[PDB]
Amino acid sequence: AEPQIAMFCGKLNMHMNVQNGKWESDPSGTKTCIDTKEGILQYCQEVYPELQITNVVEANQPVTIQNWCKRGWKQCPHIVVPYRCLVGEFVSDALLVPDKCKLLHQERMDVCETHLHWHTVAKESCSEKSMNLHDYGMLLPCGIDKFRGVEFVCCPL
Amino acid sequence: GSPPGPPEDVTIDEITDTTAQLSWRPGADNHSPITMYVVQARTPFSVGWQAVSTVPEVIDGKTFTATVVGLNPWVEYEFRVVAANLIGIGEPSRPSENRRTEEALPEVTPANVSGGGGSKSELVITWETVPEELQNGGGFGYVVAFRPFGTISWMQTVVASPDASRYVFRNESLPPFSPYEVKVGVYNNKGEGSFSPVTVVYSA
Repeated sequence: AEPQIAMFCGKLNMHMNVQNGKWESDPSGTKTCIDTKEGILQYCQEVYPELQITNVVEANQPVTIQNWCKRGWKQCPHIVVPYRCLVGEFVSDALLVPDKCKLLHQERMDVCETHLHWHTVAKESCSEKSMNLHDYGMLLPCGIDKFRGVEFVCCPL
Repeated sequence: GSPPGPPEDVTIDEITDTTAQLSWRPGADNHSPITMYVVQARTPFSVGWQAVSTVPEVIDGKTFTATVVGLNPWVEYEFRVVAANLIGIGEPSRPSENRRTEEALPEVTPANVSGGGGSKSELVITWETVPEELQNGGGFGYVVAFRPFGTISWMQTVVASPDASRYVFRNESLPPFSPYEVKVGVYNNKGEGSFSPVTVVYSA
């Protein structure tokens, strides 16, 4: 469905086949987990050669992937947080706002922060309102997997 | 006798989001008593100089300060003062210093919210950008909301650029040429504005 890569150190990297919706192993059969966000961007671009990959961001929920392989597609379950391979000009995510829930957002031109930082901001913001955080997404990229803001949905308990 | 000379030393004493306190001093009346002062304003968006409303509504020739009202928030203003006597309206003063009104909540929602077309399984939403003089503050942006026609929950996204006029929702499971309720709202650094009226837009 959506372009994304998933890693578990010791195994070959996985990526989402957008045509059939299945997770597939590294095409070269050699690439394992990557240490920098810049390297993840390069791997996204390698495994999606037809797509204009411009950034990466952690997915918001983990996925259970079976059939992880070792080097050479040998010895082919792990619950991992994948990285979304973002395409072209940055497009903010559309968030579900159910009845009685509220869309909140925060943009700070002097702050360049991580996905984890903005998740914490959104979670604490909903909690301080006696509400629960549901969907959230990043705003305003300032680097590779770095952002200046967050959009998020708070819902009643 | 002749119309009055230019008033002098026009100053913006204080400025808010919609008002400004102005002060000035009299120029020559040219042998006919000054009976009225009028205030004009100029912005980057006006067609030259334009009259503005004041408190008091009519400034007599014995008054040298007044409050200008009905100003546009977050807009660069200059003001000038013109005297009049029985012979006629006089020459305008030199303009005041340039000062921007304070920020305020945005009040205008985007015009001509619409959409349609696009590539396979795309929902295209468009609107007319809100011009700078109606954004009412820095940090202006849009909130785009859409839902399948007849449902309750809204899909919403923050479009943080004030120059944006278009949002495309790409999803492979989105059905073809299906009706969506769509509305577009506004916000700025002072806080949230309102949503436009709802309109119906079809996917590709």
